[PDB]
Amino acid sequence: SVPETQVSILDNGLRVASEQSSHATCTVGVWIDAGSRYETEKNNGAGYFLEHLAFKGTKNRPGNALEKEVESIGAHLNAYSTREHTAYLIKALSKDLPKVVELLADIVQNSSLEDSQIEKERDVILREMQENDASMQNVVFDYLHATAFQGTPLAQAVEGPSENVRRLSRTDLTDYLNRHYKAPRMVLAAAGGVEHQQLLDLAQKHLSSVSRVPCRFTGSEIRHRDDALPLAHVAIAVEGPGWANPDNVTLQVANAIIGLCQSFQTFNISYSDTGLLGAHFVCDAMSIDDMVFFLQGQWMRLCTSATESEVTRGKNILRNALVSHLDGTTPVCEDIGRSLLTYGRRIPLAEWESRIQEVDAQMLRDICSKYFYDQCPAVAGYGPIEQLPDYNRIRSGMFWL
Amino acid sequence: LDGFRKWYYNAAGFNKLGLMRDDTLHETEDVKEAIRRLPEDLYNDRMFRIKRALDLTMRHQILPKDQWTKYEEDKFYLEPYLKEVIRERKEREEWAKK
Amino acid sequence: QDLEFTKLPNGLVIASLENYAPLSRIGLFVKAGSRYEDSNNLGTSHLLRLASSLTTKGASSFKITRGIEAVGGKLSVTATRENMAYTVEGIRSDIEILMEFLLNVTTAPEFRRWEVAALRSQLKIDKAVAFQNSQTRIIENLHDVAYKNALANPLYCPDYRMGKITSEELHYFVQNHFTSARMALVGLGVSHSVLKQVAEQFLNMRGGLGLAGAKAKYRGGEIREQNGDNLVHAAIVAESAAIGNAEANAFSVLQHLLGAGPHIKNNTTSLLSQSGSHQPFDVSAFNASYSDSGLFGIYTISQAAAAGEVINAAYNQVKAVAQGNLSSADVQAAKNKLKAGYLMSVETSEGFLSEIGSQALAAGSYMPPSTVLQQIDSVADADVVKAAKKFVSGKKSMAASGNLGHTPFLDEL
Amino acid sequence: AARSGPFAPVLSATSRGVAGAVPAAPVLDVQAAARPLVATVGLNVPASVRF
Repeated sequence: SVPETQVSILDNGLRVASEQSSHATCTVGVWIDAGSRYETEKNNGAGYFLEHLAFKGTKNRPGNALEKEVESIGAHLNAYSTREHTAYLIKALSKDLPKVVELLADIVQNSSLEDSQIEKERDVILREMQENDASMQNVVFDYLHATAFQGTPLAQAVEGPSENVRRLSRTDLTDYLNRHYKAPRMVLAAAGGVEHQQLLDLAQKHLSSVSRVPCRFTGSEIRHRDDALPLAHVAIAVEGPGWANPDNVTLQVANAIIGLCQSFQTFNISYSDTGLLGAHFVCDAMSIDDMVFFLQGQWMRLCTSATESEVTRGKNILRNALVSHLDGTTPVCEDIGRSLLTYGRRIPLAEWESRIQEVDAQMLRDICSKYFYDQCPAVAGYGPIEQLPDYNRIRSGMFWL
Repeated sequence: LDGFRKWYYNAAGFNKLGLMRDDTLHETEDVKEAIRRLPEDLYNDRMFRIKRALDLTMRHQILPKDQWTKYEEDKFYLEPYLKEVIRERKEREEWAKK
Repeated sequence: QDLEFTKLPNGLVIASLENYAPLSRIGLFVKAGSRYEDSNNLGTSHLLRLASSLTTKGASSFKITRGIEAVGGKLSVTATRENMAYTVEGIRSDIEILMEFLLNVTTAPEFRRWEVAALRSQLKIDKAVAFQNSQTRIIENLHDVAYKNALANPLYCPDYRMGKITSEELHYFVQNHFTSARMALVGLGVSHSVLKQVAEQFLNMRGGLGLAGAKAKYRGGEIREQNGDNLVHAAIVAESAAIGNAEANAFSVLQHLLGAGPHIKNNTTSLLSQSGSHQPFDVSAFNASYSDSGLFGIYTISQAAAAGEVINAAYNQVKAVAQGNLSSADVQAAKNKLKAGYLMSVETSEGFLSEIGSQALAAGSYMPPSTVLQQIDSVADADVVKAAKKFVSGKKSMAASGNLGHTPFLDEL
Repeated sequence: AARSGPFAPVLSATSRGVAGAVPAAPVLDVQAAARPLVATVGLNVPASVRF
């Protein structure tokens, strides 16, 4: 009974997708298939710095008058960038649907990058990075990406190295903007109280101008020993299958089974036919090795012996979590934008439920043995990590005798 | 049966050391969980009774007959707390079984 | 259809909405916040909030955890100074045992002494995690200096009270505040009938009105705590309207005129924010209204050095609003921001369940989102100005933290 | 001195320098403002501050 996500396509290739619902406020966003994976180490912070510059004024709406408009209807304006996708989204009321779309049009095209602003946003970005190091789990996941995807564009961070940040100019940005903002790589996603025909007419009216035009898992480890920190963060991952491979669903159930360290989180990060599947835990130094041992046993267990009931637990757990319908509009659309960018279609919740209920214990331990057993992991540690075991002990813990 | 149980209580001989019945239980995992859940005063009386019994066994003495533990008087204090430990223990076991 | 609200003869409110959602949520709302304690049982509501997974009369702890995780459902406790809400959510095929677990937790706890003795360390850990950020500590300090008895009680347990909260205090608090006349059971995605039928198995034990809480008294005062944070988190508030009074709305329109946090992921987004500016600093308007009293004021984060005049600048801006220096387009934009914030707050399922819940306990009635919209519209420009003068005149209460060498006092402010 | 009366050792502190005892007098994984606090905790979901 969940309403279907209807997708149309303009000549530009900008797929305009929408999923109407009763809620009177909507989350209209633009997703773009452009991240740090498409950068070539000479423009490693171009997407991040453009994400900073995108709300500082356009040609038609110069400066803060633009954001005055998004204050005037009381709407909320957000943007984010990952290694593969960039999103500019607005939460607003339903009746303010046209102007919001027009605002989004300016943000993707006709944007203006002021040289004055460029220096101010450089100091913002530089400073944030200079303090970003504070967030350990971000440092550990960046280290894990770097040591797992050495020599590839997937190792480099979204923010880029301070070097590039300082060394960036309007023209470079202009390039990234004019290169990675093509209309066939763009989805206009709407969730909530929107009509699809009105949204399609608004996309035809504005946004109809947008121009129309592998990775290797290096199993290895990076350890940043700094003994003055109170807690240690350790992430261990193996290679993931990718977006389009259905056993992801089964792997998600495996994560739902795992769900000794103060904090233990499992992740299945997916990129275009690659990814990182693993666990991140933050612990006191004198516990670290025991955690690792614990964690490896669980994984090995699933690969070795997994019952029927726990599987059911994961199935159900995932089900409720996977549930996103009417979770929130922002989430809803976020899902429409990512589904049109990655799968090329919006997978409905009934298909997700079918793929969940076809998962049993035998295929779960088969897929877990395919992806976890006797695999070389990527290890990233930060903090008092002397008792964190080196690569032979972790690699030997990746199988059982 | 009641009189024969009193005779067996006298023949067991832990009342001559001033002990209760629940003091004589072997401390397994469930018994230690039941002991940990005791209130402070009952735990302190149990530890003093055990220490006094150990001292009397050291000197190879027993208490005077007026100070022994009357069968009727003995209180099964740990019992209530113990049943729970066993109940909880079994419940958990069953869950795993299934 | 829309929500249904039968009032049972023992006082329990039942509200239901069947929207055929795949995941259904069921919450239960009690007027048992931290304002109902006194100086003898401080921090009891924090341990009660953290004691939701303890062996209940009906269900052993193992089951109350393994049974909720077996179906993948979620049980959470949210607490304000007035209200507590225990919420479960899950698939429609498992909400029968979810209501069994939730109503057992609400109605028949056991509060075993070894369980609460194990829980007090978790109480300390939860308080440390909560006070890891400066806003939480400065709002708790602001309430403590602003009120005398009722709303001055902290949401988190004091340091001396750890190790001292007993099972008898929890039992007394539950027996005196978890009664049917202070409870509303609200269900999205369920039939009203079952809620009515799950309101008989439980919620029938305590039919009293509970031990009502003392009236909160304002005290004023300014507390400053040097903590080192380069940023002087300073909150300056005064007494404002209660939730119900019409003036309330006027104060909500006043915070959305002054600035209620940024709407973009950061400038000229507030009369306050606009009022010169050559430094990194955050300034917003704070409003917290409870059923007998409210606090309205300004909240500033700034560099210690500029902490003074920035606060002064923010204060001066409110004085301009107290002098009638405002435009009708600004008030219309504030009304649009407030109504969009309300609609986006109720657009999610758990926010919708909380809203219905709050309305139930507060007024026993459901106010359709539409109704509100026209009432917010009722607030008019002069009304906003009025609330301002209330703040500009009423005795202020100030909570400050950081390097307070250049942070002003109330007699200087 | 004269002013001390019986409050001297309170308005004064004296380190021994060179000539009951102290009764034995943690770390957790780690802006906006003014939204009244509402603390939340859950059986499964970790607790959080909604400042």
